[PDB]
Amino acid sequence: MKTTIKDIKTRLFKIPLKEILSDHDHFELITTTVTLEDGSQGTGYTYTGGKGGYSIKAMLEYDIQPALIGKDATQIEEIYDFMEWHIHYVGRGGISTFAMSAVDIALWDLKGKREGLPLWKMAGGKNNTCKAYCGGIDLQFPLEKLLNNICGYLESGFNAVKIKIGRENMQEDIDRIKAVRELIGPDITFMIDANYSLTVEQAIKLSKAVEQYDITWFEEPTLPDDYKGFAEIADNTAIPLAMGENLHTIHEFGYAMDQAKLGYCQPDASNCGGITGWLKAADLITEHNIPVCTHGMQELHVSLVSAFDTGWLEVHSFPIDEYTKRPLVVENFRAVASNEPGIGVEFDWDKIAQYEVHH
Amino acid sequence: MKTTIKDIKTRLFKIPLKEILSDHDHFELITTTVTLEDGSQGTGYTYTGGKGGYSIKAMLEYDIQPALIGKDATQIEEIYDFMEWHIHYVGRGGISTFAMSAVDIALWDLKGKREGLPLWKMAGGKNNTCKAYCGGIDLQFPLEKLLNNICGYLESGFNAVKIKIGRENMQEDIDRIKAVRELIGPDITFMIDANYSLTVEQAIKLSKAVEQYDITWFEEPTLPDDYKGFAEIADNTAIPLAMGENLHTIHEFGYAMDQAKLGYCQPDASNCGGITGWLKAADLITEHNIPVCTHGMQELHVSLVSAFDTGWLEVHSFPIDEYTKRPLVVENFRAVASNEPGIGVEFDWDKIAQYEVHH
Ligand SMILES: [Mg+2]
Ligand SMILES: [Mg+2]
Ligand SMILES: [Mg+2]
Ligand SMILES: [Mg+2]
Repeated sequence: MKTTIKDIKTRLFKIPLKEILSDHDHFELITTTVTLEDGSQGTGYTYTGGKGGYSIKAMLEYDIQPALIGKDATQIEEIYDFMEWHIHYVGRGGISTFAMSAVDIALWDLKGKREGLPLWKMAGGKNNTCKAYCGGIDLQFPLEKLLNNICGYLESGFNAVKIKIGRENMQEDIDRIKAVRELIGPDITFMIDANYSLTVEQAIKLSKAVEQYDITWFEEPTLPDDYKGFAEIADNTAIPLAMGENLHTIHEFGYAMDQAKLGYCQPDASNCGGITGWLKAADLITEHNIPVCTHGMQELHVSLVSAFDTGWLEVHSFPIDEYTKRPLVVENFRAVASNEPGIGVEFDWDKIAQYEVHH
Repeated sequence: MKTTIKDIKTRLFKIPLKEILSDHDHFELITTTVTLEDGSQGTGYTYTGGKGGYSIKAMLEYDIQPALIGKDATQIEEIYDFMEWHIHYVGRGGISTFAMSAVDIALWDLKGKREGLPLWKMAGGKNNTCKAYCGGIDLQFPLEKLLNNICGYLESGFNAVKIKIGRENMQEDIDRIKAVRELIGPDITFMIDANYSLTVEQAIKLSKAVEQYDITWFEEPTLPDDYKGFAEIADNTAIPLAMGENLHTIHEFGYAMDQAKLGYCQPDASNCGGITGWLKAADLITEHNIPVCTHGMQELHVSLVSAFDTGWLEVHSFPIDEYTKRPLVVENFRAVASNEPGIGVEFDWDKIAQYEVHH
């Protein structure tokens, strides 16, 4: 077949962050390039916060890629289903959905270039721009630096921000949230993210203390595994709950929609099964009339948040867009998806070559 | 410290099965050897069905082992907690709990040798032998071969057997189950395992058709992720449900105890977090007064099933014991745990050396 998979090539880069995020001094980028019989090439990717890169590459090169050679790249859903059961024993999430994601995305890249369509269209096409917020203002920033960075985001042309909470001393979270609300005024959108570092009781107490400052959502108050804990927090608080970048499985988005009482949901195409797996979560989340949001990977998700046109795009702190041929375009406070056929993302291979790592 | 971790060495073996199991022609063995400052050495392991070996080794060697060097091996639970959050982003099960397991088990090996205790004691010591059954009679065996193999198990000194079901034509499952019950007589224990290949409706229909043949449990009727599906099957059937080798997380055993209405539960120390993680599941499962069983890895689990003294040990088809210095000892239909200090398992390194694989 002309669309028969002929070669796959995965690469691992360790790319240094300019700022520490709390602790991360670099992120890992895994690119996967799929070449077809007719010479067509697509590239997908996934990423980590420093751990897993080698492990993902290893699963791709020894477990998955060998099995996919000779398959017909047009059969994306078939290939996705194949991968899910191929590595099931060592799957049901984890490293295995990161690896799946890199391949899937590549197949979708191929398809968009094949059909001359951009991903925001292929993914549902309801819109091509979306709401956007700057996330990941570090927990460990002193107040002054916190407020300054926020000034910087607003000044750069954003109208929405998210800060990290979950300090040992809760009064410090409260005071900071208060501080930020007063800096940004009443017309800026304000989220908080506790990186699943709180107990139900702690979360309930913090939320109840800050709902006066008009918080748009409370992200990952406690462990993402604790759906009933989420329900318990929701039942006792007036701030909508959000997750999750950490759910890796359509079944896990199932649990969350059934039990966790979310106001927002945040599937990450990099680790819940590429565009295929992401669309299943987006479809389910939409069935529940909850806004479809994303985490990380903004250069890719701008297309997918826009396609569904209900939620927010996180402008994440891992600056992957910076190493592409299109850094995130933001017009009038909204992120603008690209009309380039494929997934809308092309890697500046010359730039990242220095960060490639081996064996 | 004399118990300071000084070196870790992980190795990957691809070991050929003599029979096909349905499809597997080999299994993977990952061994992990932890050496302490005072020269003390412990070895733990995990295993797969052919996929993941390289990926596990990669996570161990690039993500986990570097971080553990210099830690105090006596702080097992501390080290376990450390690993769980270290690789959280690419964890919550998957490859990451396999890797965790190999290390943990090694630390427990060290401790038993340090304290001069065998694992069945360290794990609770309620008993040192346990009920045992032969599992994994292949779906694809014709009836005659199926019955013969079962003859062979019984003749070898076992009093309990499990066969695979989940054929496309359900009448073939029914007929086979009937056939096996009639071969073995009324006094042999008989389980069935569908490898999560059925729908709730299918499972409910099959169970209802075979409960006359006195089935002890119905293992993994449908997807392990489908707890409510399990509940629905349980609610409409008289055969106790069992899983799961496929649950990798204490939270997932939580879901199962809360929702799935199991009669038996089957934590696998090789992939739910070593002996540390296994004991948490055993503790929880015991709180619910459900029999603590295991899947696979019989040379190790004989100690842990015995320690809790409620459930069944599966004599799995991956013959790992065969490559140790103590193949499974069975006395009077019961598996006998070893009094050797440590985990009770020592690898015949000379034997498996030929099966080692690299890069
Ligand atoms: Mg977050
Ligand atoms: Mg509420
Ligand atoms: Mg089984
Ligand atoms: Mg019942």
